[PDB]
Amino acid sequence: TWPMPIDTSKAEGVIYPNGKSYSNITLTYTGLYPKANDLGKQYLFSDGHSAPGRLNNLFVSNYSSQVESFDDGFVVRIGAAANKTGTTVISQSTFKPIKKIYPAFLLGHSVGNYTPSNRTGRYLNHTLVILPDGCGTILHAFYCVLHPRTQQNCAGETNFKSLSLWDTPASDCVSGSYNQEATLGAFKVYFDLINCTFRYNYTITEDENAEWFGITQDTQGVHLYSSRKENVFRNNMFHFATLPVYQKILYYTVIPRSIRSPFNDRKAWAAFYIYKLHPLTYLLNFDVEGYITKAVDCGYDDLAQLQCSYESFEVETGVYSVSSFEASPRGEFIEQATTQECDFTPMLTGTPPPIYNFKRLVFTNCNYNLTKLLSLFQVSEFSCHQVSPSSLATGCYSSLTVDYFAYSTDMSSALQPGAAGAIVQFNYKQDFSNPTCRVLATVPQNLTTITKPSNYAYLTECYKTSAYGKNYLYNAPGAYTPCLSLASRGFSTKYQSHSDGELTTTGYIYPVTGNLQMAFIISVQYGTDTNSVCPMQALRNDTSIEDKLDVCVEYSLHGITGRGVFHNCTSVGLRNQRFVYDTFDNLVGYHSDNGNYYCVRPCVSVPVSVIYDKASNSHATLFGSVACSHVTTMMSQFSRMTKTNLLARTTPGPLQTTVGCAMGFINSSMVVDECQLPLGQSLCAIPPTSDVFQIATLNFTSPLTLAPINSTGFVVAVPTNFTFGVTQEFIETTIQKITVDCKQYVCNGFKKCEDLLKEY
Amino acid sequence: VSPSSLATGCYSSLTVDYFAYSTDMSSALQPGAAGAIVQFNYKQDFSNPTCRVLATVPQNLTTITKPSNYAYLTECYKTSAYGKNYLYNAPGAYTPCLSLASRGFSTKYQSHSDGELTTTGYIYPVTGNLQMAFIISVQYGTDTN
Amino acid sequence: VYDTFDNLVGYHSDNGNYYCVRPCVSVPVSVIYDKASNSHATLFGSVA
Amino acid sequence: GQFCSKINQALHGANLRQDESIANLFSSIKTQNTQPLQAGLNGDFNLTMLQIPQVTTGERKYRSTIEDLLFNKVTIADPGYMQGYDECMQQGPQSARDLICAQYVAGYKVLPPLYDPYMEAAYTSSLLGSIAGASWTAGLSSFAAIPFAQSIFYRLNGVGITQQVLSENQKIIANKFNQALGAMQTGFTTTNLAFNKVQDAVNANAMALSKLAAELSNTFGAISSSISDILARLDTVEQEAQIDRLINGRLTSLNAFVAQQLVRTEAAARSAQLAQDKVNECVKSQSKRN
Amino acid sequence: IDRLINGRLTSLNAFVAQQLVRTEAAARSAQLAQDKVNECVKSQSKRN
Ligand SMILES: *[C@@H]1O[C@H](CO)[C@@H](O[C@@H]2O[C@H](CO)[C@@H](O[C@@H]3O[C@H](CO)[C@@H](O)[C@H](O)[C@H]3NC(C)=O)[C@H](O)[C@H]2NC(C)=O)[C@H](O)[C@H]1NC(C)=O
Ligand SMILES: *[C@@H]1O[C@H](CO)[C@@H](O[C@@H]2O[C@H](CO)[C@@H](O)[C@H](O)[C@H]2NC(C)=O)[C@H](O)[C@H]1NC(C)=O
Ligand SMILES: *[C@@H]1O[C@H](CO)[C@@H](O[C@@H]2O[C@H](CO)[C@@H](O)[C@H](O)[C@H]2NC(C)=O)[C@H](O)[C@H]1NC(C)=O
Ligand SMILES: *[C@@H]1O[C@H](CO)[C@@H](O[C@@H]2O[C@H](CO)[C@@H](O)[C@H](O)[C@H]2NC(C)=O)[C@H](O)[C@H]1NC(C)=O
Ligand SMILES: *[C@@H]1O[C@H](CO)[C@@H](O[C@@H]2O[C@H](CO)[C@@H](O)[C@H](O)[C@H]2NC(C)=O)[C@H](O)[C@H]1NC(C)=O
Ligand SMILES: *[C@@H]1O[C@H](CO)[C@@H](O[C@@H]2O[C@H](CO)[C@@H](O)[C@H](O)[C@H]2NC(C)=O)[C@H](O)[C@H]1NC(C)=O
Ligand SMILES: *[C@@H]1O[C@H](CO)[C@@H](O[C@@H]2O[C@H](CO)[C@@H](O)[C@H](O)[C@H]2NC(C)=O)[C@H](O)[C@H]1NC(C)=O
Ligand SMILES: CCCCCCCCCCCCCCCC(=O)O
Ligand SMILES: CCCCCCCCCCCCCCCC(=O)O
Ligand SMILES: *[C@@H]1O[C@H](CO)[C@@H](O)[C@H](O)[C@H]1NC(C)=O
Ligand SMILES: *[C@@H]1O[C@H](CO)[C@@H](O)[C@H](O)[C@H]1NC(C)=O
Ligand SMILES: *[C@@H]1O[C@H](CO)[C@@H](O)[C@H](O)[C@H]1NC(C)=O
Ligand SMILES: *[C@@H]1O[C@H](CO)[C@@H](O)[C@H](O)[C@H]1NC(C)=O
Ligand SMILES: *[C@@H]1O[C@H](CO)[C@@H](O)[C@H](O)[C@H]1NC(C)=O
Ligand SMILES: *[C@@H]1O[C@H](CO)[C@@H](O)[C@H](O)[C@H]1NC(C)=O
Ligand SMILES: *[C@@H]1O[C@H](CO)[C@@H](O)[C@H](O)[C@H]1NC(C)=O
Ligand SMILES: *[C@@H]1O[C@H](CO)[C@@H](O)[C@H](O)[C@H]1NC(C)=O
Ligand SMILES: *[C@@H]1O[C@H](CO)[C@@H](O)[C@H](O)[C@H]1NC(C)=O
Ligand SMILES: *[C@@H]1O[C@H](CO)[C@@H](O)[C@H](O)[C@H]1NC(C)=O
Ligand SMILES: *[C@@H]1O[C@H](CO)[C@@H](O)[C@H](O)[C@H]1NC(C)=O
Repeated sequence: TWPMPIDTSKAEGVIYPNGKSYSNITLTYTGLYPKANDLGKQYLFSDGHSAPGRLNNLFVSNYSSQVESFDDGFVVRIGAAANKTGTTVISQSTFKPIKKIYPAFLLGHSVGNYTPSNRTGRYLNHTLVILPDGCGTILHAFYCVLHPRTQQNCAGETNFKSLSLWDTPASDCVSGSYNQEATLGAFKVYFDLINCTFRYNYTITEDENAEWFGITQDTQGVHLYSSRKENVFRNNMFHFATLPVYQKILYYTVIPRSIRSPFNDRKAWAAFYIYKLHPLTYLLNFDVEGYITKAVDCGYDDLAQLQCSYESFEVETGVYSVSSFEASPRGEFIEQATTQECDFTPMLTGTPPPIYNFKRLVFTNCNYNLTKLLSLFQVSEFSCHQVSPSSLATGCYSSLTVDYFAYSTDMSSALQPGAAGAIVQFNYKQDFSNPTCRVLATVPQNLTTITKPSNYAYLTECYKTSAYGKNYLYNAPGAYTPCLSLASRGFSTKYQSHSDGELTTTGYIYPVTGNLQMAFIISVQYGTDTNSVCPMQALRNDTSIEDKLDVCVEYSLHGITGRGVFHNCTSVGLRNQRFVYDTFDNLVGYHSDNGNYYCVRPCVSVPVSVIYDKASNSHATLFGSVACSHVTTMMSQFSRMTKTNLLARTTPGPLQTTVGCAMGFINSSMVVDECQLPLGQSLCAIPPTSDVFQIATLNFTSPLTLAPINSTGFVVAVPTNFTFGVTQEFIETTIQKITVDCKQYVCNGFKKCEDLLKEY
Repeated sequence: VSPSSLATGCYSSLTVDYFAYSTDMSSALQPGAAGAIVQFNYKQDFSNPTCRVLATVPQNLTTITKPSNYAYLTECYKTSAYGKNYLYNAPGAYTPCLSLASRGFSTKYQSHSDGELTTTGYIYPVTGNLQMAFIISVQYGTDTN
Repeated sequence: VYDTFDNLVGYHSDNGNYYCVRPCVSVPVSVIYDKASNSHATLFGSVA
Repeated sequence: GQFCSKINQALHGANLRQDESIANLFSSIKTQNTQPLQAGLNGDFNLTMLQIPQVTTGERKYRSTIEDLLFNKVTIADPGYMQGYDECMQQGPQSARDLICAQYVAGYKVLPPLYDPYMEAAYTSSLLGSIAGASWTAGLSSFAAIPFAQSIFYRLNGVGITQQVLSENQKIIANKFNQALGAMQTGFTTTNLAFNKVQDAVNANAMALSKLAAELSNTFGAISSSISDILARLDTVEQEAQIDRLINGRLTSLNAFVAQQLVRTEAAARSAQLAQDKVNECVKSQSKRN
Repeated sequence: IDRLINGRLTSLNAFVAQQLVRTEAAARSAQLAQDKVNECVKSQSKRN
C-alpha cells in the first residue's frame, strides 16, 4: 500500500481544454476533473511462477471479476515509481529496480456470467478492448464480440479461473525484434473475435519516466488522452484519438497481467492508479510556454472558494466574503391535491360546429390526461406561444380553455397571426394575451363517435348599412361574431346572404371530401395561490418533507415550483394559509398538508467569510449572524472540507462571537492597539505562529491625565528633549489621457454594422 | 447556421444522423414537440449549430432499398412498486430499450420485456417513395478547422 | 498566435514565414488645426 | 466576461478604505492629553448634559444624556449581527425589518462597523476634557492643565471683553451659559434642519438596499421572474432567449448599485476629513473666522 | 450584430463616465497641492 493522492498544485490529472492554447492567464472552467486529494484505486501486477529452466502458471489477483462503473471517464497514473528499488511482488524479499507497465482495459454496455464456470465478469455484446503490445511500443483498439472458446481453461469452461495475460520477454522483447502481436495472440487464445467493426493502432516510444492516460465518452465517440502527447515531460493530457463507439458505455474492467520473465531476471513493475472524473469547476493557470502549471478545485475548502470567487491565486491578507461552488445533490418535494377527471367527452361525440359558431370548454378543479385526447387524432400542426407542446401535458394551471371547430387544413395559413382574409375578420381571431396553442388535426376513420357534416362553411361579410356604403363589424380577440344570430338560419348555397335589416351577413360553403379535419385552440393560465387544474399522476410515498428537512430540495407544491431549504417553524395563522410571501414576492413560508408550518429559504442562504493570512498561509471561517446550533444542522450548503469538520465535531470547535459563529478560532484575553484582520465590533484576528487563530480586542490607550493642583498657579508639562519627525503624503495631480476611436471600436470597419449604428 | 453557409464553412467535426421517417409526421421532430418521438426515439441536441433535413428518395436512385414498415417505439419503462417508471431520451443519445428493440416488431403494439425493462413498438407500411430524415451538426473551433 | 484578449496578433504561414497581423485601421492619426489661418497638419503618433 | 469577480473586488476595496478613514479619525485618542473633569458642576458651569452618567452595578453606560435623547428620535433598523439569521425565522414577515431579513433571500450582507459603541464613547469623552495648552502661547507641544471654568473666561477675554466686566458678571455669564445647554434638548424636531440630515442619512442607507431586493421580482419582459419556471415551460432554444432577459436586467442593477457605493464612499471619506478640521479648530481651539 | 452593438455601446459609456469622474477628482486635488505648497513649503503652518 502506497497512497498517491491528487495534487492540484502540479495540475495532476488535468486534461487540457480543446481548441487553442493560452499563456499568462488564470481562468475558471467547468468540466470533467478529479477531486482534490483523492486517493484513487491502486492496481498492482507482478511476475508469474518461474523455475530455473521452466515457466509455470500465472500469478494474478481477483481483478477479472471486478466490474466497476464507468459513468464519466477516468484518468490513470502510470509509472510513478520508475528507477527506484522495490519488491518483485511474487517474492517480496527480492529487491529490484521497478519498471513501467501499461494497463489493458475491457469496456462494455452489458455484463453477465461465465457459464459453466458460473463466475462473474463476462461482457456479452460488442465490447471495446484496449491492449498494449510490442513491449510497450504499440497500442491496439478494437470493438468486437467476444466468444469464449472451448479448450482447456479457455473461458468457455467448467475449469476456467480468470482472464490473465502474459508476455515472454526473453522471446518477445529481444532487442530490435519486438513481436507487436504477442499480447493480441494471447488474447486470441482466450476468445474468438466476431464481427469487428474497427481496429486501430498507435505507436508509442519505450521510455520510463511517468505518464498519464485518460478516457472519456460523449456523442462524438470515445476520446483517449495521453500525457505523452506534445511533450512527455509534463502532466497535461492531450487528445490523440477518437473511437466510433456511440452507445453509452456503462462498465469497465482492468485485465490482470502477469509477465512470464525468466526466474533469474525477475523484474518489478510499478503499480498504476485509477481516479474517477467528476463534473467540477476548476481554476487553471497557464504559464508562458502554454502548459497548465497549477489548478484549484473550487469546492474543496474555503481558501479554494476564496481563490475561485475572486479569480486569482495570490490573495493579499484580509477578510473576504465568498460564494458557494458545491454541488449538493437535491431531492424532491411534490404535493398536489386530488380531484376528479376533466371530461373531454363533448369533443369526441357528435358533429363539430362551424368556425363562426365554435364550441368552448373551460375546466377548473380537475385532473386532465392530454395524452388520451391527442392519441385519437392525427396531428399535422402544433404551434404554441409562451409554452411548449411538451410542457402543456405536465403543468398545473388555474384554468384550461379549449375552443374547437371543424376546419380544413388546406386553409391553414388563414389562422396564422396577423393573417389577411375573412377568417380572422368575421369568424375567429385568436387571443395572444395568455399562453396558447393551436392544433390542427385529422379525425381517422376508426373513431366512429365523431360524425361528419356535409359542408365546411365560413362567413365572408358582417356589416351594418350606413349613409355611405357598408360599415364592417370586425371580430374581437376570443369573441364570437356579432352576426351570430343571423347566421343560425343556415346557408344552403355559396354567397347566400341573410339580413335582419340592421345587419347583413354572407356565407360560403363547400363539401367535405375525405376524412374530417378539426381545429383546437388551447389556452392556459398560471396563477399563484393553488393552481387547481393538475395532470393525472401515479402515487409515490417518497416525495415528502418529514425526512429530508434541512437539505436543498426541488419542490412542486400545488403548482408552485422552485428549489429551496425547508425548516421547522412555528408561525403564521390567517387564511391565505398555503403560501406566505415577502414584500418582494419571495416564498418565505409554507403551510403543509399534515399540520406543520415550514420556513422556506433559498438553496444558498447562510453568509460565509474567510479570514486569510498570507505570511503564514492560514485561513479560518466565519458564519456571520448565525447561531452555532444551526450550523451543524445545515451542513450541506458548505464546502467539502467544512462538512467533514462539522460532522466530525473534533477540532477547536465552533465558537459563538458577537458577529456570528467562528470556525478555526480560540478565545484569548489579549488586547491589541492596531489591527490587520478586523472582524467587526472591536474584534481582531491574531494569525497563528499558536497553531490556530485567536480573537483579541481593540482598546486604545490614552496618555495619563494631568490633574489640577490646588494652589494659585497651574501645572504645565513643558518639553525637555525632542526629535524631528517626518510625515509623508502623496497628492495626485493628473491622470492618464486617453482618446478612443469609437467607429473602429464598435463596428471594426464593417459597413453592415455602421448602418445599424445610425439607429442609436 | 444557414443552409447556404453549411456548404461553404470549415469545421472541426461534422456529424450526420440519419434514419427513415415519413414526412407526414414532420411536426413530431420539432423542438419541444409532444408525442412519443422525442420521448423514446430521438431528441435533437441544440448545443451546437445544427440542421434538420427531410427528404424523399426518388425512384431513379436504385441503390437505396426500401423497408416494408415504418416503425417507432411508444414505450420504454421499468416496473416499480407503483405503476411504471418511464425512461426518457437524452439529447443526442440512443434509447435505453435498444437491445430489447432488436428482436423486431411483427405487429402493432407488440411488447418485449427483459424483466427489468419493457418496450412497445408501432409499425405501419411504406406506401409510395421512401422518405428519410437527416440531422447534421457542425462544430467551429480555433486551431485549424 | 493570440493576445491576452484573443486577437489574432500573428500567423505562421505555409511557406516558411512569420507575419504580424494588425487590424485594417491601426495607426493613430491626429490633426493640428488653426482657425485664424485655417491651416492644418498631421501627426502619426508612436510611429517611426 | 468575468463579471462577478469584478463586482466582488470593487466592493471589497470600497469597504477597505472605509476602515482606513474611521481609524484615522479615531487615532487622536492615543496622542491626546486630557484632564479629569468633575461630575456635574465645574465652577458654575453645568456639564451634566454632556457627561456619561456613572453607575454602581457594572453596566457601564456608553451614552451621555444628550446622546440618549438624540438616538431615541431616529428610526434605525437593528441589523442583528450576532444571531440575526434565526431572529428572521421566529417572527414572520414584519414589514419594517424586511430589508434586514432580505439579506438571506436576495443574497447580500450588512457588515458590522469597525468599532463597537464603547470605542466611540471613548472618542467623545477625550474630546470633552482635552488639555490643549495655554491660549497665549505658540506651538502645540505644551499642555497646561487649567480648569474648564477658567478657560472659558479666557475665550471670552479673547473676543474683546475686558477683565473688569468678566469679574463683575461671573454669575450672570454662568447662568446664560447654563440655560443654553438646557435648550439643546428641545431642538430634536422636524423643524430643525440640522437634525433632519441625521434621518436623511438613515433613509439614504435603507433606500439603497431596497433597490437591490426589488430588482429580483421584475420580469424584464420575460414570461416569469423565476428561472425554475422558464426551465419548466419552454424548450432549450426558447429558454436561452428568456434567461438572457433576466441576466441583462440583473446585471444592470448590480452595476448601478456598485457605481453608487463608490460615490457614497468617496463623499463620506471627504466628509470625515472635514470632521477632523472642525474638531481641531472649533472643539480644541477657538475660531477667528466667521 | 445588434447584440455586439448594444454590448459595446455600454462599455464606452461606462468608460467615458468614469474618465470625467477621475478628471474632476484630479482637478480638485491639484488645487489642494497649491494650498499645501503655499502654506507648508513656502511658509510655516500654525494649524494642527
Ligand atoms: C476594551 O474594549 C472592549 C471593547 O470595546 C470593552 O469590552 C466591552 O465591554 C462591554 C461592557 O463593559 C461589553 O458589553 C456587553 O455586550 C454584550 C453583547 O452581547 C451584552 O449582552 C452585555 O449586556 C454588555 N454588557 C453590559 C454590562 O451591558 C462588550 O461586549 C465588551 N466588548 C467585547 C468585544 O467583549 C472593554 O471594556 C475595554 N476595556 C478597557 C479596559 O478599556
Ligand atoms: C447481445 O448478446 C445477447 C446474448 O446474450 C443477445 O441476446 C440474444 O437475443 C436473441 C434475440 O431475441 C435471443 O433469441 C437470445 O435468446 C438472446 N441470447 C440469450 C443468451 O438469451 C443479443 O441479441 C445481443 N445484442 C444485440 C443487439 O444483438
Ligand atoms: C495497425 O493498423 C494499421 C492501420 O489499420 C496497419 O497499417 C496498414 O496495415 C495494412 C494491413 O497489413 C497494410 O496493407 C498497410 O500498408 C498498412 N499501412 C501502412 C501505412 O503501413 C498496421 O499494419 C497495424 N499494425 C499492427 C501491428 O497490427
Ligand atoms: C392517460 O391515458 C392513457 C390512455 O390513453 C392511459 O394509458 C392506459 O393505462 C392503462 C392503465 O395502466 C393501461 O391498461 C392501458 O393499456 C393504457 N393505454 C394506452 C393506450 O397505453 C394512461 O395511464 C393515463 N395516464 C395516467 C397518468 O393515468
Ligand atoms: C507629572 O504629573 C503626573 C501626575 O498627574 C505624573 O504621573 C504620575 O507619574 C508617577 C511616576 O511615573 C506615577 O507613579 C503616577 O501613577 C502617575 N500619576 C498619574 C495620574 O498618571 C507624571 O509622571 C509627572 N511628570 C514627571 C516628569 O514626573
Ligand atoms: C534626548 O534624547 C536623546 C535620545 O534619547 C539622547 O541622546 C542620547 O545621548 C546619550 C548620551 O549622549 C547617548 O549615549 C545615546 O546614544 C543618545 N541616543 C541617541 C538615540 O542618540 C539625548 O542625550 C537626550 N537629551 C537630554 C538633554 O537628555
Ligand atoms: C445640571 O443639569 C442637569 C440636567 O440639565 C440637572 O439635572 C436635572 O435636574 C432637574 C431639577 O433638579 C431634575 O428634575 C431632572 O431630573 C435632572 N435630570 C438629570 C438628567 O439629572 C441638574 O439639576 C443641574 N444642576 C444644577 C445644580 O442645577
Ligand atoms: C349537431 C350540430 C351540427 C352543427 C352544424 C355542423 C356543420 C359544421 C361544418 C362547418 C365547418 C366549418 C369549416 C370552417 C371553414 C374551413 O373549411 O376552413
Ligand atoms: C439492413 C438493415 C435494415 C434495418 C431495418 C430497416 C427498417 C427501417 C424501417 C423503419 C423506419 C422508421 C420510421 C420512423 C417512424 C416514422 O414513420 O415516422
Ligand atoms: C476479490 O474479488 C472478489 C470477486 O469480485 C470479491 O468478492 C472479493 O471481495 C475481492 N477481495 C477483496 C479483498 O476485496
Ligand atoms: C452454476 O454453474 C454450474 C456449472 O459449473 C451449474 O452446475 C450450476 O447449476 C449453476 N448454478 C445455477 C444456480 O444454475
Ligand atoms: C455477426 O454478423 C453476422 C452477419 O454477418 C450475424 O448474422 C451474426 O449474428 C453476428 N454474430 C453475433 C454473435 O451476433
Ligand atoms: C528514470 O530515468 C530516466 C533516465 O535515466 C529519466 O528520464 C526519468 O525521468 C526517470 N524517472 C523517474 C521517475 O525518476
Ligand atoms: C378501422 O377498423 C377496422 C376494423 O376491422 C380495421 O380493419 C381498419 O384497418 C381500421 N382502419 C385503420 C386506418 O386502421
Ligand atoms: C408506500 O406506501 C404504501 C401505502 O401505505 C405502503 O404499503 C408501502 O409499504 C410504502 N412503501 C414504502 C417504501 O414506504
Ligand atoms: C421539526 O424539525 C426538526 C429538525 O430540526 C425535527 O427533528 C423535528 O422532528 C420536527 N418536528 C416535527 C413536529 O415535525
Ligand atoms: C472564552 O474565554 C473564556 C476566558 O478566556 C474561557 O473561560 C471560555 O472557556 C472561552 N470559551 C470557549 C467556548 O472556549
Ligand atoms: C488639596 O487637594 C487635595 C487633593 O486630594 C486635598 O486632599 C487637600 O485637602 C487640598 N488642600 C487644600 C488646602 O485645599
Ligand atoms: C427513372 O429512370 C428511367 C430510365 O429509363 C426514366 O425513364 C424515368 O423517367 C426516371 N424517373 C424519373 C422520375 O425521372
Ligand atoms: C407593517 O406590518 C406590521 C406587522 O406585520 C405592522 O405592525 C405595521 O403597522 C405595518 N406597517 C404600517 C406602515 O402600517
